[PDB]
Amino acid sequence: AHIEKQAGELQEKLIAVNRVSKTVKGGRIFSFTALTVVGDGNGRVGFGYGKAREVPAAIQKAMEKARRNMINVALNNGTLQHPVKGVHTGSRVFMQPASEGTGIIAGGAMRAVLEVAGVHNVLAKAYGSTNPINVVRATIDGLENMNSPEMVAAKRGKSVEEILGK
Amino acid sequence: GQKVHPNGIRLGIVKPWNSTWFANTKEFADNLDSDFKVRQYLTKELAKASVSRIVIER
Amino acid sequence: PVIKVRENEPFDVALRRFKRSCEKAGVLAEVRRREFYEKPTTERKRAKASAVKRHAKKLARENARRTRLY
Amino acid sequence: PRRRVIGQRKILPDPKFGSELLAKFVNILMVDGKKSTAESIVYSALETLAQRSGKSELEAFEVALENVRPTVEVKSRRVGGSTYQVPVEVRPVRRNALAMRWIVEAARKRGDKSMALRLANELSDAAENKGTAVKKREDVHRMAEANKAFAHYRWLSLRSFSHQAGASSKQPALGYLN
Amino acid sequence: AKAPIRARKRVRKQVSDGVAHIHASFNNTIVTITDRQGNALGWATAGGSGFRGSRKSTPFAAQVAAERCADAVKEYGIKNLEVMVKGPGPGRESTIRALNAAGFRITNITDVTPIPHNGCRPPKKRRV
Amino acid sequence: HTLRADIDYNTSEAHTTYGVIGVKVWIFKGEILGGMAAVEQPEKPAAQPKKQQRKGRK
Amino acid sequence: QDGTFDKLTKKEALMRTRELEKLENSLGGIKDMGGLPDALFVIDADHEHIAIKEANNLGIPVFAIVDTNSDPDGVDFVIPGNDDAIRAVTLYLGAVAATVREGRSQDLASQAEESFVEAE
RNA sequence: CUUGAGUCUCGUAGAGGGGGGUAGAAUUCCAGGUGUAGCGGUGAAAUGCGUAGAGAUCUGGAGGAAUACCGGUGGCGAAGGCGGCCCCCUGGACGAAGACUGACGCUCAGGUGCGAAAGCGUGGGGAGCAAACAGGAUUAGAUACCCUGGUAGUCCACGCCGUAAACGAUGUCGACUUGGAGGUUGUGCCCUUGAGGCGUGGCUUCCGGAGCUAACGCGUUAAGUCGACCGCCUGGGGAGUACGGCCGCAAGGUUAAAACUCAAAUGAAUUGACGGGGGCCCGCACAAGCGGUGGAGCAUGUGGUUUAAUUCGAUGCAACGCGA
RNA sequence: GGCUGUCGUCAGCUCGUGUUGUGAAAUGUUGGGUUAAGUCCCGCAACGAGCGCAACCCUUAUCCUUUGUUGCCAGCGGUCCGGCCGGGAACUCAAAGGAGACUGCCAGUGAUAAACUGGAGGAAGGUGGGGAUGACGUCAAGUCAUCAUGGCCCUUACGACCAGGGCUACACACGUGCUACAAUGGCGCAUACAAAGAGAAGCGACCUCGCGAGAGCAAGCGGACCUCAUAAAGUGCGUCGUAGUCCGGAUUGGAGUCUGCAACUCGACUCCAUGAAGUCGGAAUCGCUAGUAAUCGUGGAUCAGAAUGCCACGGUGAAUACGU
RNA sequence: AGGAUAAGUGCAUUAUGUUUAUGUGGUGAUUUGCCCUUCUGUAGCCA
Repeated sequence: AHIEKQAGELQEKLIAVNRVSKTVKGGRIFSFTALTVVGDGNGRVGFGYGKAREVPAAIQKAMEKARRNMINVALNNGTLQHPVKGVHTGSRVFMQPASEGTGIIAGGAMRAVLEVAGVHNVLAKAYGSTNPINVVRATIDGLENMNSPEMVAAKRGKSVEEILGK
Repeated sequence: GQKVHPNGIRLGIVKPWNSTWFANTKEFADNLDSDFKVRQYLTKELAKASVSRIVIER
Repeated sequence: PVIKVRENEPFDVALRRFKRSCEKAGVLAEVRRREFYEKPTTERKRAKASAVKRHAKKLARENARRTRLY
Repeated sequence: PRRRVIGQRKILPDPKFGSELLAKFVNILMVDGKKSTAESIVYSALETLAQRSGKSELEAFEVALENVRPTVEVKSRRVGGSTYQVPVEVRPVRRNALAMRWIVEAARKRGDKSMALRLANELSDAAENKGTAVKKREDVHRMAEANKAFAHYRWLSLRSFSHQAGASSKQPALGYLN
Repeated sequence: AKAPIRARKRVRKQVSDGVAHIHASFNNTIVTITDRQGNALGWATAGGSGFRGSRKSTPFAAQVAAERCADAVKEYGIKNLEVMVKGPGPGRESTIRALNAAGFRITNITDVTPIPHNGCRPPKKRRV
Repeated sequence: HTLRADIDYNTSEAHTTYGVIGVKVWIFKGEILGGMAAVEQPEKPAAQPKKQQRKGRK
Repeated sequence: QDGTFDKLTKKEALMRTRELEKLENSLGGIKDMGGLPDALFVIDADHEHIAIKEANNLGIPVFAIVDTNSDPDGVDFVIPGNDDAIRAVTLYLGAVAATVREGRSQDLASQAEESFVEAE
């Protein structure tokens, strides 16, 4: 029954909660749906939507789905090495290189999602849909446009990426 | 929220109850009120410990 | 529509349900349609549209055998 | 509806007979629940027919029970388009029971001095094709024999069937395609 | 909607044979018997005993129309028959069977159904 | 719809500052485990040292 | 199979037996086997979508036989072919071949010393 | 220069444009012959037409729109636009070899030019249908729904400001990116073996991969990868109106706004319910019957109505021989 | 709060969990065929398990089986020929172990198939007959009035003792049920067989009284012992013709009774004379598949006093189930 | 006599599957919305 990935650190970021209705066909039951984010400290594509009778059983379901069919991904230093504009499904987010002298600057549940992602110093404005369910894809799409450091000279910088497989 | 009658309509047809005594005729009423009273007052006296079932028998 | 000639395995009543295909095929197969010069391409002339449902019906005969419903 | 077909049950015999045509005649002659009178009502009737002619006790009974008796019935069905009918062939068991029912309603209002005289005269009257349910048998069979030219919602059913595999003819159907 | 069945009453031809013309629609049938020289020996229609609605065009009102007209042309002393058919309308088959069951031959069932070229505009005051 | 073996039931009723609370607690031990079982004999042949009073046989 | 499944209503027992048989016939693969398999052998694509669907989710490498109504992408190893009958399904995957029989001569120095009998 | 585009003869497809020619049959009418009562309309229906002889039918004349089925997801035109068939005058596109020119290219503010339809001036013309107007049917009515008479209109041609869902729905045009197949077509090859296959182009459409969307969907005709250069948007309602410039006999058209109101408005989709869109299923719920309440009288409850008060609780199925 | 009615025996709902989509959420829990059934053949992302349903369960049916009275009697005695009693155990018979029957078989049907129908022996075949038997849960559904209970009010009272009046009035309508309108029935005379159960302030043989119901006294009782109890319809014969009768018997005069100082309106039963409404009831409308439905009596719960009902029993005991 | 591909016996209402009146606005389900991990970390929030 599946392989799972782990981090040596705890994430229990509950982002949303909902309830399921059929309203006449068996009427309406007490069930909830839930969305929970499991990072790594440097990032994961870990996002899980699950559902059950009660809120606790529901979140723990959703926390399980945030670590199966998912793998961890990694980025050196608290910044991102590319000024790129991550888009995922109308929720569009921005990054530009920065200092360590600034840490996070963000609010709500977003400051908690960016800390595990490693893209919190580079944190620039979000636009399009910025309600909780889709705003939180920073650590997914913003780590699939990824750049990360491996060179010793800027003029060997494109040469060094070519010889990584040649 | 229909709440089917969860145990009353299920007893005595190889399903034991919390009383076992015999009475009949018109005095069944005098024995049942007395059995309620002893159920109410006796478990209150032994309430020092928790208790799992109660069976009174004549 | 009854047609002058007779059907296969024939009897003394001629009928169109066996050996007609072009008779009243756009002359009275119409319902309240007015005089038009381009509206039929999407109103009337649904041959691409109607061919699909027939194709789907030939597709399902293979697929019932393949699940072994027979 | 109905998840399954369900047939008739066993019916018990009566203390004066072992023949079925007699036991089924006393049964639908039963009113107030009391068959033990109806036993006599059947045998007192049959003796009066038998005095009218002595060749049999069954003379007028057997052809009345053919003549006031239907063969076919018509239901009315429509869920769109225009109004239609669907004829059905029915079981002997119900053909017989309409006929016996109609004989015992007609005879009890016939108003003669004995229930024995009333039934022998009302079977004598329908036997000769001039009693009271000859009209009812003739009208009901005419309507079912006639509505065989119709089918449930014919106008859309004629295209609907040939698209979903079916015939190009004109046929009656049980509330479906044709 | 029936012609004279009784003798001497109207002009007779007594030519043993005729042709019938059937105009089949979704709202009526007109069945009209004529002489082979081209003169009407009788007619009927499907409102000849008061069918109305859909029921006015169906096989059974088409049949009784054919049975009213076929009756009369036995006093005009006709015995044999031919038929012309005009429309993909209902009772177009029940009508043939009725002529032949009336005690006539129906060997030549000649489709001559006319073609309009759609020169008119049909009644619309609605969405369809 | 069970009607065989005793199975344990309680209706609590209690109040606190805001008003009344309650739990309906059905618990299920066994479908032939627990309770009585159906008796497996008549009481009529057993434990009878003399199979008659007279019965016409003396 | 010993006969030890009896009940005073025979219907409830024989009906459980027919449905037990369907479980035996459906599960017979993982049933006698020590755990999750080291490859997954999908013969059909055309109706048995699920067997490929779950192999990608457990990460277990796929050994695939694809037909001309299926793509050779998204599975790790292919036989180009057709999905039916013995035309590609054991004509390379049996003792008649040499390539399923020279892999197995490379098992005989890795986890075993002799195991070539077992396999076709 | 050709790697872009342009052009000659050769061939080919098509309802492009302008102008000519031509036949048969339903509705409609007249006439004569034959012939008698419904015909019509529709969901069902009535109003309508008809005994002054209708409806239908044989023969022969009248007349104008209209032209099937072939006709297809086809093809053509600049986009909207083009439809009986044929020719004359001529456009614009599609293929192929010989031959030529050789960035002559791309986009486009302004601009001039240009209509499906009705609106609309005059000329042509009127069989059927129709806003209006009447009358029927429907109903709380009935202007919607549905029908029947019935006119301008429809129907033709040009002409006046060219309206719109005036579209590869996707600006213009072009380069590049796994294909296969449908429709249907130049042409090489085939048993020309059935709208086919392969070779190589064609518009035009299904299907789906790399990539894209919020979803439908797109995918070699992009909504991909992009290019140049122009158009246009900044919440909704109120407004495609006002206001300004301009064109128009003349109603109008054209780009295109706020105070005020208001927290929304708006693209998509899940499941319930629901179709009067298509179809499937069940309970003695009907049927197949039989009997019962409702009607009599009584028993008993309910309300109505009454008095000091005739106590409530409950209101088809989920109240009324029930708490009580 | 506790508690329960509905959809419905819908034939589906839910618990844990994976997966597909960005997700809401689906999927399963949906299709075909089959069913009381998530039962069973086929099959797609559903997997595992529970609920509804199946089961254990009490009961019946023959039949085996034991007890042998407060039950029974083939032969036998006392004998009016009654298990009352000497006596007997073949026998029902009571309450219980249960046996037997499983859609298991065979055949048809059914997609191979679950299963339905037929077929047969037998007491009995449709998951043997009967009953138990009803999911999660919206419905702001209904009870604060069994009872629990806060916020929160009276506590010379929204408590409590005592009498009398009223729901049950009467105008009618309405729910339900009862018994009639017939003759399958009523009448007259003669004639028959139950099952079950209730009785410790009670009922109750005999007793004396009584038109009958009942009355007070009391042996007796614990209800298979004693009593309610003449069980009635039904059966036998004769009789009756749609006439309110040969059906129905309400009202009302007038007498007799019950629990209790006390029966007038509000209570119940007996009985004498006369005598009306009612001819199978319109709109509406339900229950029922067989011990049912119909119909007649019986007892009981309730119960100070009493039933037309309900509840359960036994008499006599039906048509049909194609079809949606 | 080509109305003779005889239906290519390839055929099935043949392309709008349509119509006989309606009935206001909001309202159900919780005050710990809490029971998976070292370091880089988390749901009021922590190793």
